[PDB]
Amino acid sequence: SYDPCTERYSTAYYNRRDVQMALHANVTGAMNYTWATCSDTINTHWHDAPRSMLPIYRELIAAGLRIWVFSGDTDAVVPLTATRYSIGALGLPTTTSWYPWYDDQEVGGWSQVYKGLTLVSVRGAGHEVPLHRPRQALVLFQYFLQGKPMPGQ
Amino acid sequence: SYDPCTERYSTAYYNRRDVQMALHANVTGAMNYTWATCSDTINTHWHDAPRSMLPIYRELIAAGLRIWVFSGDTDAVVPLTATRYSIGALGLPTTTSWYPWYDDQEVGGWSQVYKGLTLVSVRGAGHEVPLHRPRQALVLFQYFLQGKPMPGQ
Amino acid sequence: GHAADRIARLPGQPAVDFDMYSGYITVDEGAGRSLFYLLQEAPEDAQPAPLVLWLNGGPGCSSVAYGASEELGAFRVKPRGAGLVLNEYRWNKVANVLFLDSPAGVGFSYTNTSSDIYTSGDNRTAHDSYAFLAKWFERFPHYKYRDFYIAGESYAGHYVPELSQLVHRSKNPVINLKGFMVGNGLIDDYHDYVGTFEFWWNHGIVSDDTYRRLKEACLHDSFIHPSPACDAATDVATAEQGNIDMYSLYTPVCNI
Amino acid sequence: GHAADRIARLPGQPAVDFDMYSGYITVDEGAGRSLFYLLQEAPEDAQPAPLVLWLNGGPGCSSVAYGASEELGAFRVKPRGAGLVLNEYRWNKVANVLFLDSPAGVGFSYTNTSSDIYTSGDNRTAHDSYAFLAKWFERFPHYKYRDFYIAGESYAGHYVPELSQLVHRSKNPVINLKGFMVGNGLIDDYHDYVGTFEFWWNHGIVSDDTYRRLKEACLHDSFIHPSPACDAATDVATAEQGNIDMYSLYTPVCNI
Ligand SMILES: *[C@@H]1O[C@H](CO)[C@@H](O[C@H]2O[C@H](CO)[C@@H](O)[C@H](O)[C@@H]2NC(C)=O)[C@H](O[C@@H]2O[C@@H](C)[C@@H](O)[C@@H](O)[C@@H]2O)[C@H]1NC(C)=O
Ligand SMILES: *[C@@H]1O[C@H](CO)[C@@H](O[C@H]2O[C@H](CO)[C@@H](O)[C@H](O)[C@@H]2NC(C)=O)[C@H](O[C@@H]2O[C@@H](C)[C@@H](O)[C@@H](O)[C@@H]2O)[C@H]1NC(C)=O
Ligand SMILES: *[C@@H]1O[C@H](CO)[C@@H](O[C@@H]2O[C@@H](CO)[C@@H](O)[C@H](O)[C@@H]2NC(C)=O)[C@H](O)[C@H]1NC(C)=O
Ligand SMILES: *[C@@H]1O[C@H](CO)[C@@H](O[C@@H]2O[C@@H](CO)[C@@H](O)[C@H](O)[C@@H]2NC(C)=O)[C@H](O)[C@H]1NC(C)=O
Ligand SMILES: O=C(O)C[C@@H](Cc1ccccc1)C(=O)O
Ligand SMILES: O=C(O)C[C@@H](Cc1ccccc1)C(=O)O
Ligand SMILES: *[C@@H]1O[C@H](CO)[C@@H](O)[C@H](O)[C@H]1NC(C)=O
Ligand SMILES: *[C@@H]1O[C@H](CO)[C@@H](O)[C@H](O)[C@H]1NC(C)=O
Repeated sequence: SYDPCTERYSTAYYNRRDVQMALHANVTGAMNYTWATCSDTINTHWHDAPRSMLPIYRELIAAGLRIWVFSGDTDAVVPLTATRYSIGALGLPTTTSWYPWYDDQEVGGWSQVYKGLTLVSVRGAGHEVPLHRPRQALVLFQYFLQGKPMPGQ
Repeated sequence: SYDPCTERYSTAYYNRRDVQMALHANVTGAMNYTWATCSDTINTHWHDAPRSMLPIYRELIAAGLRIWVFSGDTDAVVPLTATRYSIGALGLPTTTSWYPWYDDQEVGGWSQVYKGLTLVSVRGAGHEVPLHRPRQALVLFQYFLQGKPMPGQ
Repeated sequence: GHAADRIARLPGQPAVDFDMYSGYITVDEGAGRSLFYLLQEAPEDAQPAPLVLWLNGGPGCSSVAYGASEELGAFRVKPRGAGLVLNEYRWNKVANVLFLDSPAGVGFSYTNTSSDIYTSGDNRTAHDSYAFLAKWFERFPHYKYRDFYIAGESYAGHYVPELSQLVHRSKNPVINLKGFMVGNGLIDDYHDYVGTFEFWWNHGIVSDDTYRRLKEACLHDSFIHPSPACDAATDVATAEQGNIDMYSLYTPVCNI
Repeated sequence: GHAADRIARLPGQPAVDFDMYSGYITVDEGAGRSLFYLLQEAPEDAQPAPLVLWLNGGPGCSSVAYGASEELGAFRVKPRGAGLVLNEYRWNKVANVLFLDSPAGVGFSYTNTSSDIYTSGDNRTAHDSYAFLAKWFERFPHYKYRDFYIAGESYAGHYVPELSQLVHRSKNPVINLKGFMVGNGLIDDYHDYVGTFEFWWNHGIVSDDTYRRLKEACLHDSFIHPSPACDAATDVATAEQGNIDMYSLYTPVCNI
């Protein structure tokens, strides 16, 4: 079922004249380059990038916005531990300590609720959560939208 | 394919009169208790157990025996990190640093060769390696038997 | 003209009960920078649902390519890019999802100024996204005041909160920003590096020595602009890692 | 009489090209302690292959139950314990595997002295295993001098090296011990605890606080005999862990 060659398909697809037409894209055909999932050049010529987003988090938490951070726990590129220490640096107080959330009868991952922010892990999911754990991913998004903690059994 | 209820089946099976007969077990029918995968009582009434096996390892390494230690890296009961620090405590020198070993074209896990001992991890396998990664498990055993390092590509 | 952006049917697309729109918004007139978006709406029965801006990372990677096509988007592409299948867990079952290719030069987004692609950065990316938004709302005035969220992954751990702050500070009354959500995202370089290496070591993917070397080499660096010590260290990690998908440790790598 | 231990065919067993034997060896006459074994031989074409003693842990768990029936053994049991299927990757494709239920009271192994089951320990378990071996070889004298290995998992990280030392020191000339192999095994309590907690934390299975509490509570304890501080700490971990299989983090738990 899982298919790791997805980027291959997309590249094919989006490079179709018919698709662009339907999407209303590259309309005048003036983008002389083939469509790619990413731009190397830009990727390799990046400029400014603050080291920490924390201060923004601080601000926005003060501003009272809803802030959720999640992590597919089998990703090795920007792994869970990274997030854990990073959120950890905000020093927020905890309202609901690390607990297992369920989708049905299975543990979908874990969650911790802090004052001002919710942290949620998605069990067995890699970097692209909605790709590896699509069902769990959807539950996660629904709760976030609702501003409700991830569910116990 | 993977079926987590295996213990259930075994218990059924081994409790059969016909099976015991074929195995030559509980021959006189004098074991008045139903067969179990483990013994609780013993499990709960254990006595002596040195804290460290290290000294033995030291001895046997000196004695020149072949010593391999492995670990299914998705087990949480006696996890890889545990083994890593434990072997680490022997302070042995390394002959071949941590490297990915292959079964075919896929990475089966990783291995490090020290002077006197081989450490091997089995990628994606839980506690019971031959259950979760049976193919890789077999490769592991063949090499061990041969006293040959786990293979590169 | 939001109506002109409406999509009729994509090639090989199955029939669905929700609408989609896609097209361009100019974000920098002088430069000739225009971003392409893809909006996949929730079905009627879920309306009026929130509006969620979704952003992929890279930097330099496309929200349409990833988010929309192999993640939370309504469809998945067939092999050989033959057609589409419906994603049974599409997030547009519950929200109006707006995927943005950004910055200009990514995906279908484009710039009339060549050098734009050599000068991209966070600040500009954010200011342009902000521009994009204000304009998009003018084009889709029925979205004004809708509860609005911004979400994304990885490098978007920068994009999201950055854009979020701009929105918040801008005090644009038609944009009802309620919050943001970040998945596996950059949050703080130092902490991130530290957690990253620790995780790797705890997943048996690097040696003890390389673990230590990484910690010593990269700790004062940015994730996106590592020092040469950092890269040298990572080069070894990479060799130790072998042929696995670092983005999903226990799944296979693509053979084609 | 090794011949008498020969198995003809187990119930529901498919046909195979290798032999198997099973039966008892008395390890303590006074006590009336006798251990049951199961030997699954390699096929002819692989002979004369090594002899490998395989041991499961617990302590108190059966090598036949685990090793032989859901791990490296030649067969797997059907649902409802209906019959058997062949394990395509059985280790007996390459070695003569000897599974030992131990200590007495485990699996099919038994003791005539009741209290034996309340007094089990490592030393005795090892000495009895040693006894078992010397006797087994007398029963299977064609195995004398065969290259011999001892292998096992988890609590067997104690059993294996312990038995190995005894063998080595015993200087029994018919036992050609060449080495041992341990899988996910206890090696050193302290290091093990330390690595265990770290791994858990890096797998998102406990809170930061519980991670710390565990480290503080269990560090000076044995893995098998934790202190009450240690258990209290683990009780919380367990609650944090929820319904997962700790023995395999990404696989499902049995529903029946
Ligand atoms: C980037 O450069 C293109 C050439 O100027 C241009 O394409 C059109 O640009 C102008 C106006 O901005 C149009 O009026 C011209 O017809 C021109 N040529 C083409 C290919 O049509 C891009 O303009 C964008 O593309 C056009 C199709 C049209 O919709 C413009 O009005 C539109 O903005 C110009 N893009 C910019 C500045 O974003
Ligand atoms: C544990 O106790 C059982 C009763 O003594 C015994 O079963 C037999 O024990 C003796 C001898 O050791 C036999 O000669 C008796 O017939 C006795 N009764 C039964 C049930 O047969 C166990 O002995 C073991 O079982 C027997 C079937 C036989 O093979 C014995 O010779 C054998 O060792 C005794 N087990 C011990 C001491 O290991
Ligand atoms: C924009 O449109 C161009 C014309 O349709 C298109 O050119 C094609 O280039 C590739 C597709 O990348 C190739 O499949 C064809 O040979 C086309 N021929 C031309 C005119 O060069 C270009 O790639 C498109 N830009 C994109 C996809 O970003
Ligand atoms: C030894 O043999 C006993 C008799 O065959 C057996 O007793 C059975 O007990 C269980 C199986 O545990 C049950 O299925 C039957 O009702 C049997 N009846 C008797 C005589 O008690 C006993 O369990 C066996 N011991 C084992 C399996 O270790
Ligand atoms: O910012 C990132 O890390 C990369 C970016 C695109 C991508 C996704 C998956 C695999 C490869 C590339 C993203 O994650 O959205
Ligand atoms: O020593 C152990 O940890 C337990 C022992 C039996 C077992 C295996 C798997 C699951 C449950 C129990 C073993 O691992 O052999
Ligand atoms: C951020 O970008 C905007 C738009 O390009 C610019 O006007 C503003 O001064 C910038 N701030 C910087 C570059 O520090
Ligand atoms: C270990 O066990 C053997 C056999 O039971 C015993 O003779 C020896 O003294 C024991 N050593 C101990 C208990 O320290």
